[PDB]
Amino acid sequence: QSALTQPASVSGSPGQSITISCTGTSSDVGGYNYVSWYRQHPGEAPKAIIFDVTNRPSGISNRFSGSKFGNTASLTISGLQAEDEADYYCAAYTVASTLLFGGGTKVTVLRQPKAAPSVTLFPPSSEELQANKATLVCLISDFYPGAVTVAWKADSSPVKAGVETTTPSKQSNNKYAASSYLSLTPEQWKSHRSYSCQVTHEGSTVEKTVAPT
Amino acid sequence: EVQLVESGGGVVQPGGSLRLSCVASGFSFSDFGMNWVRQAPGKGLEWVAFVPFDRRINYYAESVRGRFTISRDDSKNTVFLQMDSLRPEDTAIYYCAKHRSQWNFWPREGGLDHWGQGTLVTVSSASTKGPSVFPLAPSSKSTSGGTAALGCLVKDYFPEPVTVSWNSGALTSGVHTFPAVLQSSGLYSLSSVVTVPSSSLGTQTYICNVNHKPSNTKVDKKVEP
Repeated sequence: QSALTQPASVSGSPGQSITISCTGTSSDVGGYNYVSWYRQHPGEAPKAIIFDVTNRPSGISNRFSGSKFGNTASLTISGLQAEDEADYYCAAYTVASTLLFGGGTKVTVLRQPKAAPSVTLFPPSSEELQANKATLVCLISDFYPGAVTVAWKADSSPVKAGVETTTPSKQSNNKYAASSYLSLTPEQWKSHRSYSCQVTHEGSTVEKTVAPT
Repeated sequence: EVQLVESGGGVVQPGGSLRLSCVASGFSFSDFGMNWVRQAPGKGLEWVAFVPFDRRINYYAESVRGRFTISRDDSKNTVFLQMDSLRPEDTAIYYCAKHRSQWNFWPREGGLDHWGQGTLVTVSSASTKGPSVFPLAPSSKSTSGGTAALGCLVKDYFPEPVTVSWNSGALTSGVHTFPAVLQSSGLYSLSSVVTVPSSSLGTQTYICNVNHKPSNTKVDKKVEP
């Protein structure tokens, strides 16, 4: 029941062509030609843009085209225009007679230089520890395009429990901000040597680390 | 044109039940299979359920099977989604969506050609609550280029929003109040930071003024090294 695999972020300058991949398995994308694509603008409902791999509904610009080979379907958007900036989802019929959506891709139409995130990581406060709680605060700002993935480490090992991460929010400078929070018990905090917040943006990771006092 | 109108959304306690409706118009309803697809706040689309043309087998995502039931009333051009044993993770906008191809028994040919605007289902026991505010002290870890970042962590409030000022609004430059995270409990948390000259830390007082109008709670907290 895992989503079909799409890239988090695909971007291009106005006028360029971009392609979004959608990788399933022989149980779905590679099993049938019933692959569809949907465009969703923020605050709005999804709209069908491609169906049965290659077909465009009427009203849909012919700058959009769909294809598929093996377990991967692709949406191509040529002559990128401002209005194309949106989230895009693929979906495929499956061998279980269900319809399964991909994880979605944010398409950015680049209108300023790409900018890696600024990451600031705060340890639990002595006040919070006395309340018998502990929160690590990873603040991520001024990044563009507006998509990041966040991972946390206790010492050198990943931790997934107790993580909550916001979706990126557009700032007044048209870059993006996000936050991630790791909840621990005070004893967890104090036992380990350090914790780390790792933020990946456009394939590159910036890391920050804090330690108990 | 095709119109799909969802209703029935609202706030429900975990373990509770809710029935959604989708009223369709602008096409021959009884000829098409219908779907529910949901979307958690800021997350992706998740297909939920399909009801075929003409009373065959209903199909469901594993995530909801055994708790949700889809059905239709062709005389009323209505699709229903009965939701039982609701969980916080069921919180989402629920969309009604028509299948493109006529008379299909599965959510197969043609994909989902038309969608409603959705109805919000919130599964939560949260109730009005002011935040707990904790300082985020400046230190060497949050200091670069002779500029120190300090902040306030505004935990566990409901509903949105909180506002944060610094020094009663006199400090505005370098202020950043981040968007809130929604916790599994149904409560929110956010942080506000301000960047200041690291040389002023011993001489200047920095206070975050947290205002949570929905609970009528105000907190002023000094933040220092």
